[PDB]
Amino acid sequence: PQITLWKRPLVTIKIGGQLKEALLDTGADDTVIEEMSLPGRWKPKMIGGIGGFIKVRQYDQIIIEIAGHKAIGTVLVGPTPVNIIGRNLLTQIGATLNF
Amino acid sequence: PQITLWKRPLVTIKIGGQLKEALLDTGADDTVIEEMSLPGRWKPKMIGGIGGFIKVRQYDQIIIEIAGHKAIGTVLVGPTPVNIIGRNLLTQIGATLNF
Ligand SMILES: COc1ccc(S(=O)(=O)N(CC(C)C)C[C@@H](O)[C@H](Cc2ccccc2)NC(=O)O[C@H]2C[C@H]3OC(=O)N(c4ccccc4)[C@H]3C2)cc1
Ligand SMILES: [Cl-]
Ligand SMILES: [Cl-]
Ligand SMILES: [Cl-]
Ligand SMILES: [Cl-]
Ligand code: NA
Ligand code: NA
Repeated sequence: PQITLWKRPLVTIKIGGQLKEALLDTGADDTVIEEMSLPGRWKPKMIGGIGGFIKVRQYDQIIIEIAGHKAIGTVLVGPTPVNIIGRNLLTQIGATLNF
Repeated sequence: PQITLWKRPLVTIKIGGQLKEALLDTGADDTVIEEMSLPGRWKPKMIGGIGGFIKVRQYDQIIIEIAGHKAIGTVLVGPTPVNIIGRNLLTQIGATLNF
């Protein structure tokens, strides 16, 4: 689809067998999801932006479905205020900015 | 242009006769830029980022050129790590997200 930006670009994702709402976020290098369980190995990481840093768990090789498009990549899990799909997964669904 | 997301979507902006680098950010409701001098009155605003909330200064009706596209709108000024062009000005320049 072509998404205009009058409203937040929210989509439905499937991750870890669960459906969630997430924001397509071109300004995020990384995908960050609210607290949830994922299978497999993780490591701790600190990420920062406006307001400072949070501690997250880094899960690698996680399959996700984003508005019906499958991808795989790293997912950071922790106390983010909103689920964000960052560039690491937006590339995999072929997302571009057009003007 | 069509901008892929393999790299950060950085562009040059011009505000108060000064060139700056900024991110085209579909996850930002509003435009937020690093401390600088702007004309006119400002109003208080609280914005929430990945690590919590910060206070910024809201300046309305500011002239800003974004990747060569003229916009006139709201600019938030405060302690952001990176200059961010948010949806308020992405809509003005006719940007869409496409996949
Ligand atoms: C109301 O208007 C606004 C309210 C909030 C914002 S926001 O907090 O910037 N944010 C609102 C979303 C959080 C929901 C827009 C969002 O795209 C920001 C934009 C941004 C902010 C600060 C530093 C870098 C990039 N991305 C962002 O938080 O990504 C986090 C996930 C990582 O991906 C990065 O690219 N990060 C990074 C951090 C530091 C330096 C370089 C990269 C890490 C942080 C902007 C506008
Ligand atoms: Cl909205
Ligand atoms: Cl990845
Ligand atoms: Cl591509
Ligand atoms: Cl505006
Ligand atoms: Na893994
Ligand atoms: Na003004």
